[PDB]
Amino acid sequence: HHASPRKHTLKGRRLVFDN
Amino acid sequence: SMENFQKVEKIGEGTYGVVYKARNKLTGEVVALKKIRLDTETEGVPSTAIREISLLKELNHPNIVKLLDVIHTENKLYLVFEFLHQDLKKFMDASALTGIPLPLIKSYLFQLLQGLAFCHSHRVLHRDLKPQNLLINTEGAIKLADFGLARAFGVPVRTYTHEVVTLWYRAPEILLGCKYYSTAVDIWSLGCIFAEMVTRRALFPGDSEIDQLFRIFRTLGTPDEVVWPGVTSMPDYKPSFPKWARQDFSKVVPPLDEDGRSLLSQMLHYDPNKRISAKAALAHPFFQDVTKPVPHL
Amino acid sequence: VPDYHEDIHTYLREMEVKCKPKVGYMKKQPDITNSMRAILVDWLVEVGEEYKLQNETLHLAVNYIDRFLSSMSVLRGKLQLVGTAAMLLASKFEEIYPPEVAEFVYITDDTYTKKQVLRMEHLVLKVLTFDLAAPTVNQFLTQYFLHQQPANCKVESLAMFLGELSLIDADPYLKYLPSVIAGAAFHLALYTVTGQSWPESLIRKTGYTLESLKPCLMDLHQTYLKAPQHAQQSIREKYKNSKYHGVSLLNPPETLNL
Ligand SMILES: Nc1ncnc2c1ncn2[C@@H]1O[C@H](COP(=O)(O)OP(=O)(O)OP(=O)(O)O)[C@@H](O)[C@H]1O
Ligand SMILES: [Mg+2]
Repeated sequence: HHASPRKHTLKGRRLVFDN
Repeated sequence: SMENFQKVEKIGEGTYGVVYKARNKLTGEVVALKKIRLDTETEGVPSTAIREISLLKELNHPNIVKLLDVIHTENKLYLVFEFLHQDLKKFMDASALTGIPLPLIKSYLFQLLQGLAFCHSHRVLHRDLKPQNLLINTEGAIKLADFGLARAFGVPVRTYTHEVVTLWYRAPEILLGCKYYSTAVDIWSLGCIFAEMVTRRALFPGDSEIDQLFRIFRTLGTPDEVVWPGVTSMPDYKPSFPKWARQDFSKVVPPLDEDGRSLLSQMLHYDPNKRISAKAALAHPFFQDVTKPVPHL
Repeated sequence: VPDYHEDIHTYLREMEVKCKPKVGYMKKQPDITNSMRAILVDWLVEVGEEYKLQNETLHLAVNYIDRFLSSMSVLRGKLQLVGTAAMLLASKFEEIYPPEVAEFVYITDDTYTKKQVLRMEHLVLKVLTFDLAAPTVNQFLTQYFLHQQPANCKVESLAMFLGELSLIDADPYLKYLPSVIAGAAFHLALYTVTGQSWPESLIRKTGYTLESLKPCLMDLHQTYLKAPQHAQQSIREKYKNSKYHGVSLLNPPETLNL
C-alpha cells in the first residue's frame, strides 16, 4: 500500500608502474 | 552450492527477485532465501545488496533478522535469513477482528526499541521501518528486517539520500527537506507503528507528500518556531501552510493509557533533537510490567 | 545530540582493530611495492576530484585495497583493477549518487573491460567477506572536530589534508590505527593554525594523550614538512582550492614544542 523509496576534465589513464 | 536448500513455497516478492521459504536438507533448518538477479551489462552488485549485507553482518541481536549465509555465485547472489512465521502487517490484518492485546503490543514495542537501539549504537540508520518489514515468530519474538534501505552514518551526520522511508512512516524533517536527518527518523517510524498496533490502521495515511504533512499538522498541530526552532526556515517549509491548533494528545490514539500517551508523544515530538531516543525509551514507565506473551496464529 | 556519540566511538574503536590490514603485507608481495601503492592512491585522489566523491569514499577504498593485498598476491598489471573495483565498491557504499561502471572503465584508459571490473568487484567482495563498514581516519576526525574551541574550518580542512597524506605512505602509517592517525592529524592542525593543543575533552573521550600520540605525530610532522617534495602531489593540489581553504599552502611549524 505504497512502495519503499528506491534509488571530463580528468582524462583516463593506464597507470605506469616502472620501478 | 544451492543443492542443500529445498524450496518449499513463495513468501513475499522482494523487488530484486522473489523471496522463498526453504529447508536445509541436511540439518532440517528452515530458512528464507532472497534472490538477487545480477544479469549482464548491468551496474554490478547492487548497492542496496552491498549495504544490507555488510551492516547486517555487524548487527547480531535477538531483535534483528539474522543473516546466515551469502551464497556468492557469479550468476546470482542468494541471501539466507532465519525464517519467521509472518511479518507484522499480515499479523495485524488477521487480527483486525478482535485486536491485539496490550501486553503483546507493549512486548512488541519493547523488543523493537531494543533492536533499534542496537542499530543506532552501531552507527546504522534503518530508514524503512514499517509493519511489513517487522517479522514475528511462534514464540512472541519480534525483529527488524529489510535493511535494503539502511545506511551507516557518521558523527555528526552528512547529507544523506532524501528519498528515504515509506511515505506513511516518514518523519516531518524529511518531508520538509532538511539538510540533515538522523536516528530520530527511525523513532518517528516506530511511533506511527506503535499507534498502528493499537488501532490496527495507519496513523498518517497520506497519498502525496503535501497531504502527509497536513495530516500530521491536524493530528499534532502545525509546528512553529517555539515548538521547533528553525522550522520556518527549512527548505520546503512554506509560509502558506495552514496553522492548525494542536489537539489534545489523548485524542491521537484514544485507547492509550497515561504511560502510553506519554511515550508516544515523546516519539512523535516535532524537534528531532528532543525526540526520545530508543535508548532512553527503554526506561519509560510504560514498560514497568512488560512480559513476553505468545501471539495466537 | 551526544545521545549515541560515545556508543559509536566505542564500537568504532572496537571495529577499527578488526578492520586492520597486516603491518607488513608488502613484504610478501612478489611483484608490487609501497612506491607503486603510493602511485595508485594518488591517482584515486584524482578520481575522487573528477567525480566530487566524499573524502570518506577515498579512505574506504584504500582500506579495501590494503585488506585485499594482505591476503591476495597481485601482479602490478592488475593493481589498477583492484584499485578501481575498490573505488567502485566504496562509491556504492558511501555515496548518494555513485558513478556508473562505464565511468570506472573510462578513467583507466580502457586498460580493463567492464567484465574485468565487475568480476574483480566479486573477488574483492569475497575476500573482504562483505565487511565494508570499516572505520576510517575521516570518521574519527569528524568526531574530534566537535571538540574545537571554537569551530575553525582551517583547522578541519588542514586535519583532513594531513589525514589524507597518510594514505599515501604505507610505510609508516600502516602501523597506526585510524583513530591514532586522526589524533595526531587533528592536534597538528590545531597547532599549525591556532597554536593550540590536543584538548582535555578528547583525552577524556579517547584515552589518548599528547604522549601516546607522540610516535605518530612526529612521523606525520616529517611527512608534513616534506610534503612539498613528495613524488605524489595530488593531495597538495586538492587542498589548494577554496573548497579546502588553501590549507596545503599554510606554513607548517618547524617544531612542535613537545
Ligand atoms: N526471514 C524471513 N522470514 C519470513 N518472511 C520473510 C523473511 N524475509 C522476508 N520475508 C517476507 O518477504 C517480504 C519482503 O521481504 P524484504 O522486505 O526483504 O524485500 P524488499 O524487496 O526489501 O521489500 P518488499 O518485498 O516489501 O518490497 C516481507 O514483507 C516478509 O513478508
Ligand atoms: Mg520492505
